[PDB]
Amino acid sequence: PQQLVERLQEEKRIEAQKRKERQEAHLYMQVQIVAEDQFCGHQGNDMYDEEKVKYTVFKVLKNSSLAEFVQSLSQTMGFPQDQIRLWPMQARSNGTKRPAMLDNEADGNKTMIELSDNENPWTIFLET
Repeated sequence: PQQLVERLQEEKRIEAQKRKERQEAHLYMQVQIVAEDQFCGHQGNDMYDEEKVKYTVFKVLKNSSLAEFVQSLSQTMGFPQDQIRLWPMQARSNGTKRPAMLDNEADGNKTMIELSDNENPWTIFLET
């Protein structure tokens, strides 16, 4: 129950400085996104697959909510925003493979800087 609010505080504490509410600027944090058709459509083609296109870099406000990123990603790929699960990159090789989604509760309400750890372009996989 309490894990959702606990984790959210541990991250969001930076907001007194980094959530500095302003216009679009260098706060345009880049995020590397890739989708995959294999787990749904079965189009395993080598053409212009809008599924398996190059790392789609969305440059958006780190100081603003992940909610704006979700709705943007929803329209561009056609994924339901309620079902947009973000999966962060790890040391994903022989020795370590820990794939998990972000908490859709916390990580659709607070800022995306808390999740990135102030890096750009932040590599991520999209899930429905």
